[PDB]
Amino acid sequence: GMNIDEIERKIDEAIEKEDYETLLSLLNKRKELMEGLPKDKLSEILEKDRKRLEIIEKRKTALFQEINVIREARSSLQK
Amino acid sequence: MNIDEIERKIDEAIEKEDYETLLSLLNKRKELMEGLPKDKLSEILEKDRKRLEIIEKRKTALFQEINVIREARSSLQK
Repeated sequence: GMNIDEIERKIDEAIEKEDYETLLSLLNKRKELMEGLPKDKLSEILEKDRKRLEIIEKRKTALFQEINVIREARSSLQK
Repeated sequence: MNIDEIERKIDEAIEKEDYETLLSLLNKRKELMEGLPKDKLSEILEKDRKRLEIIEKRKTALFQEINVIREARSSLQK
């Protein structure tokens, strides 16, 4: 099966691609490995996950922004 | 810009998913609507119904992308 280093690499690749469905699948496979890691490896992954969360939150807020521009455009197109 | 150029650019902005330009264009178009012939106005209104269907589908896709992100966020917060 896929090792922790490969999974982590692919997780970052998926985030860069903005492929959130594949990100989910990867996190679900990673879930199995988290308890067996050495303490320092787990710590580093958890810190990186914090940075990964920021990246996807940035995108989330940007998607809401785009939806609000669409709502404004609708005001002229509707009726 | 004349009406036919504004209309063309509206459809180009929708295809490019450039909603700020779309909004900009629609604001520019408002000035011209009152002076149009009846048939031209009828054509534009029917086109707007179809344009709105396109952006509404886009809005649905954005909310679905937001939902995927929420799942990923939950998974990263475990």
